[PDB]
Order: sequence, then structure tokens, then C-alpha cells
Amino acid sequence: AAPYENLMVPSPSMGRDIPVAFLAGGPHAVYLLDAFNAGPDVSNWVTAGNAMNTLAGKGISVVAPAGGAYSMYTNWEQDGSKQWDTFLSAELPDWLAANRGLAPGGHAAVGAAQGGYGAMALAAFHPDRFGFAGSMSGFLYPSNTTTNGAIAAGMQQFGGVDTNGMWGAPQLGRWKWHDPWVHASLLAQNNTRVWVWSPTNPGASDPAAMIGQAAEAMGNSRMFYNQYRSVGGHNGHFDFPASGDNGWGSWAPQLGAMSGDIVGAIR
Repeated sequence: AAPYENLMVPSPSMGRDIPVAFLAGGPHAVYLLDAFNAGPDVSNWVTAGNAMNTLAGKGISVVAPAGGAYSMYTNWEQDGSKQWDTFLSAELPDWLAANRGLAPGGHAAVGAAQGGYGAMALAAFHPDRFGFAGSMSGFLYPSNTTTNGAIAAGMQQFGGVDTNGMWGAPQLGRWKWHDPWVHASLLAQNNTRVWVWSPTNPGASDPAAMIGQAAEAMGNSRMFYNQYRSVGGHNGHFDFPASGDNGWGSWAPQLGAMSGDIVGAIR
């Protein structure tokens, strides 16, 4: 199809090298973040998401880190092997600036499911690094009453992991710290380009990809749209189609649909 670099980027914070698929195309990049059952060695964005074909030759780099399954692409309080906020917001962009000549900031983050959450959280709390956040079937309001219980249940069922070790027990209130719904005001006032896609049905061809809780991603995305507008957000694109799978059958073509918007934002 098209050669790309299979980078092994050191993550001092996680204590191992992270596989990162990298297609050079310019100083600014789009970081692609996997669904919950993420490819350990190669991102599902490359294989099922058709990312390199869709985005090649458009004047931006493509960056797709692997190995982030059942992580919410965040820093875990009790898991040293899951420090994805530090890696994605600091170690990776610093490595690419030092070793592949990319700009420090003005990048895009785009993802599905946990990757949709991850993209929105990265831009909210690190606007210096990401001027664009795109979310497909994303859990954009994880601290929500029903959602936090749903994420905990699904992460244990499909991933065998305890989310108490991620952001503490949710009763302690720290899930709100990392929540882009709660901190939608950051996204609005920083003028981040936001792109949100979520069908108004809970269908998921691969249940593990949505940890069996696609209905919560559906509701989270709708509530994020209302919250974003209510805090003065005015640089967003929202699409809530009646039909469509919460899975790669829809996510792959949706990357093509938003590609022009990514390029307009970061190149």
C-alpha cells in the first residue's frame, strides 16, 4: 500500500518502548487513538481504520501509537505501565520534535471509543500540544453518574482491569479532574477545533471495542454537545446520524469525512 515507519519510541514514564506507526507528511501531525480493545503491536487505525491510505499526501504527518488497550489513554494512579497522558502530551511530541523534525504543538488528536475520550481530554488540558480534537463514539463525560459505573463494569468484563486504580474510586471525585464535559470551558475558550461524531443508536459490531457500553458513549456525546454550546463554544462540528455502527465500519469512512477539517485546522 504505502511504506511507513514502525517507530519504537521510548516512554520513560511507562518503562518501555511504545510502537508508533509514523507517516511523515509535514511538521504538524494527527495522533490516532484506538478503541478499547486496542492493537498491542499495530494500531487498529492502520489495519481496520485504513488511516494511511485515507490521510497520505495531504501535508500532515500521521502518528498511531499501539499498546494502549483498556487505558482511557490517561495516567493511572496505580498502574505504572499506563501513563498515556504523559506519553501522548509530552514524551511522544518531544521525541518527534527531537528526532523527526516535527513542530512541538498545533497537532490534532483523533480517536474512537476510549480514543475519542483521549483526544478530547488531551486538547482540553494540553491546548499547547493539540489545536484539534476529534471523537467518534467517544466517552466524553466519563465522570457522569451512570457512565462511571458503566466504564468500570465494561473495563473489568472485557479488559480484566479495575478502574479504581485509574482515577481512584469515583466517590472521591477525581474522575471529574480528567473529564472534558466537566472542563468543556477549557475547550471553548482555547478555541480548540472540536469534531464530534456519534450515531443515535447503541449498535456495536464489536462489543469489546465499546466495552459493551455504546449507549453511554451515545449519551456522553450528546451531552457534550449541549455543554460545549452552553459554555460559549463556537468552533465545533457535530454530527449525530440516526444510523451507523459504533465500530470500524463507520469510523474508517468518518476519518475520510473529517480529513479536510483536520488539514484546515493544523496545516
